[PDB]
Amino acid sequence: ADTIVAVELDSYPNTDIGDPSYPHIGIDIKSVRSKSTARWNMQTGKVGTAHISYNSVAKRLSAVVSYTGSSSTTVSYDVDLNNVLPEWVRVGLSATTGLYKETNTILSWSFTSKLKTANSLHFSFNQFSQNPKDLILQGDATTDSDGNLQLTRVSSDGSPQGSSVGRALFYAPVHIWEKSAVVASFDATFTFLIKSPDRDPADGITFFIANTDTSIPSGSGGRLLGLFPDAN
Amino acid sequence: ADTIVAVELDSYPNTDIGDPSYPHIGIDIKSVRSKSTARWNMQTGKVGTAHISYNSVAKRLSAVVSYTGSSSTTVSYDVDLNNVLPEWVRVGLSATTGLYKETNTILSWSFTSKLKTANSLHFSFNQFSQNPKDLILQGDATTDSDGNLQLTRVSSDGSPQGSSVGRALFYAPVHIWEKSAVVASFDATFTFLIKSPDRDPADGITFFIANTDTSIPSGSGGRLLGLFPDAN
Amino acid sequence: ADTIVAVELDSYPNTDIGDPSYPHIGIDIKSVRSKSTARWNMQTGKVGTAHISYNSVAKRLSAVVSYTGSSSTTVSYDVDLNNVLPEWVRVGLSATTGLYKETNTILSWSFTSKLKTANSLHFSFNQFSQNPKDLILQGDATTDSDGNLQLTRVSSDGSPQGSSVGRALFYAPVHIWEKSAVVASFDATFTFLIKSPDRDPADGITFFIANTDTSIPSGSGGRLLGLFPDAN
Amino acid sequence: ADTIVAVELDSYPNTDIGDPSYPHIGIDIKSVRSKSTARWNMQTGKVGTAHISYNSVAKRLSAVVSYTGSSSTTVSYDVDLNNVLPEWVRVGLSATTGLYKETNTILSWSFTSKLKTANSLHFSFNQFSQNPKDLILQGDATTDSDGNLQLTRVSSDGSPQGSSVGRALFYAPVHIWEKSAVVASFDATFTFLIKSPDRDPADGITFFIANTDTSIPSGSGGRLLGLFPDAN
Ligand SMILES: [Ca+2]
Ligand SMILES: [Ca+2]
Ligand SMILES: [Ca+2]
Ligand SMILES: [Ca+2]
Ligand SMILES: [Mn+2]
Ligand SMILES: [Mn+2]
Ligand SMILES: [Mn+2]
Ligand SMILES: [Mn+2]
Repeated sequence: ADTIVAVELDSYPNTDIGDPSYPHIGIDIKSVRSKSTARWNMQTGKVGTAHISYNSVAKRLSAVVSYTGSSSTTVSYDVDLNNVLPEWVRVGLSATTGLYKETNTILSWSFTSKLKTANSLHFSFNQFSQNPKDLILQGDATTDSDGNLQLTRVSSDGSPQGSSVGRALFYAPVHIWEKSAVVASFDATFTFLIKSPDRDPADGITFFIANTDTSIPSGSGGRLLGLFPDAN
Repeated sequence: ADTIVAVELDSYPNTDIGDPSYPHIGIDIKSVRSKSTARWNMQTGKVGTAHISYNSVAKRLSAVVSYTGSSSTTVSYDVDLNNVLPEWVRVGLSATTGLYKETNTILSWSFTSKLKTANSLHFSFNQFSQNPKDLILQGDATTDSDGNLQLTRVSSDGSPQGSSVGRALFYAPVHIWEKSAVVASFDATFTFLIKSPDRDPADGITFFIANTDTSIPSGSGGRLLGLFPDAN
Repeated sequence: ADTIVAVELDSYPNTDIGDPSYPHIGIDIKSVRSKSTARWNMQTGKVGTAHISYNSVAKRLSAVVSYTGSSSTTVSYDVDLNNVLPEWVRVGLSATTGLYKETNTILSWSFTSKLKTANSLHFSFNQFSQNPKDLILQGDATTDSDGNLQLTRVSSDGSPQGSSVGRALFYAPVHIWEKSAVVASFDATFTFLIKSPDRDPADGITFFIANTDTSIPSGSGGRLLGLFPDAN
Repeated sequence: ADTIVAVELDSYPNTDIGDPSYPHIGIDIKSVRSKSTARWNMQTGKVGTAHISYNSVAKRLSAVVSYTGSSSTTVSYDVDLNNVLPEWVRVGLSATTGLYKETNTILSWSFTSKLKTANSLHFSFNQFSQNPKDLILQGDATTDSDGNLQLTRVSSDGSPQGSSVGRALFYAPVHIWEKSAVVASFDATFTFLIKSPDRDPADGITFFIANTDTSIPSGSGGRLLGLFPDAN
């Protein structure tokens, strides 16, 4: 199966699969059952920023999510990503809706990888083109006329649909480690719009890094954030 | 056929196809017969730096080549690259040897594309990995144990072979223009090592931008820098 | 006196000092009488973006100004900035109001300088702190509680005042050229808000580069954009 | 007194002031007595690279030092730099020689600061100009004709002198934190040449961040790395 390292903005507490009992952000290391989590004060309808960062000396993966005039949620986990992930990866964004739903809109996505022996890859998407040839679009993910990436299905009045799933990987494989490396790092930012007619929107959004040929595993919908085939 | 925009470091004057009568750098716009050229004082055996730059307001494509303690060669041509190239391109490096030869070694390759409506792609290769999955290697181009990209054939004592050709494109398509754009730019740097047992080394090296599915055209060897099927 | 190279967003046609008879953008080379200009469709009240760029091989200084859903204004002038400016400079933003007025609000300011022999300086101000120790504030320029730089005077209901002038230079001197250089470039972006209760707002805004100890020259108010002591 | 956060490449074990009994790298938090250290296999005469990095979510300051074909030394310390340093700082490089000596040559210095509410400052010095107006040179630090910064005294045959001290701060104050910040980070790289006719060279080199008006404290020579007035 795929190897997944992901940072989840889980809008729906699925307490049956070990989620805390509130909307949380979390760090997922080969399982949907976050290695660590923090409580997230979700402001649905408001534009949120997420930042993710990691270097291989500190070996502490950390994320932060905020909105204008809101306090932030931060989470960190100590892990060495070379003991988890292959040397070549594809990075991407995943989202799902389930029986309950939301718009999983991405307004901007930026990413930096650095590998010293300095090699680097950077990309910055501030408006997603109508045909983004440097993206791999998986499942229901599309771009739209406002230059937004819609990870999960919406209808043409911008109403979100349920039981949906989608992802966007950067086209190019990213080299995040090698034998002779001295130090690797990456950073990642996306802005996002989560809108929902539901009291409790679902299911969330992730930034994620994976084996290069990653794909939406069978059965990974709703709570599994198009990421895992099961909640082990 | 492919659409080529290229910056040539032509080590061999092929005066039969309109090259000036000396080693030159040149700007090629859909033909090997440079739109403009300048004389290049080649120092074979020495590490050279080339820089290429362009923005769509100035609409002046310009390049500069130097070595330590050498004077530089600069060349520029006025052209609008949106009237020449498609909106999505692949960027790359090409080189050939012919009846006469050289090592076409690339020690570093870096590239920045910017598209304002800001979108950007950056990459920086300072040591080319043994299996560069973010490169498309075409013809005889390979990487080697020093972390160099060898565009054209060498033997294991580093001796160059003749009648050779190779290219390296960045894996990801680059978005260099769109309908609604305000301004696009790109920059490009490579360092290179040209070594030759011959009095007059051949044939040269280019940085080049092309239609996304570009490939070494039939018959493009030696003087045609793996770029064009003919010298029209 | 100071040596000024500036890019003007001149909201007020001062036809008595050679301005075209409409709102224009222009490139100023040691004089307020732009070396070249283009017509600018000003949308007062709307957030505008300006981009400026230059490299010393092309030797073409160019600028572009746009707003969302507006067409852009572009201008370029061929000049070698090493034959004009010293090797060490301070870069900054200037604005004035005169008998007629506007808010000269800067929402973001970013700048990149590159000097190859690669040396570089970058800065990016997206919200201007309440006490910006890396800025030199000249004349009436201040920052405000929204994290905006107000180049020219406003009152606390955001109403602009007339006969005003201000500038913001980056604290650090920027090295834009040297003897042994192969190639220098710079880029600059600011976003701005021009609001006015007047039919014809005045006087404008500039990005500018100058001798390191530059200061608001005596008499440089209104139409002289806090830049020149006279309109020669 | 100054507030110092520093990363030391301590070439001389001063076991009388709590240094481990070998050449070490270390993280100094308001004292020369490193909060944490690691053993450093010094290769005097060889060009070394040091990298330093930090973000305020992970709150783990970490450094790595290597040379070509050498294994690396890495060190990390958990600390929140907002509970230690002011909001505005100057960053710099310090070095000393003592009764024993070395050349403290810096071939390149690069630095990135990022502050999200994104503000950023970057600089990259690959050859230090003969008169670096964007540097504050303190004590014996000068630049030289090879475009190297010599932190500590050398004579004109490149022989190092003893009992010396010098520093180089970036001219501009750096904004590394504020009240409303979501996340701050910085990164820093320098390359260095330590040469010595002595069996046991002294005293070392640091990258350091400090109150904005920092200066070489009285008595801070040799083992105190021009950083602290005493070894408390
Ligand atoms: Ca969940
Ligand atoms: Ca030729
Ligand atoms: Ca005017
Ligand atoms: Ca010591
Ligand atoms: Mn969860
Ligand atoms: Mn030619
Ligand atoms: Mn004018
Ligand atoms: Mn020590």
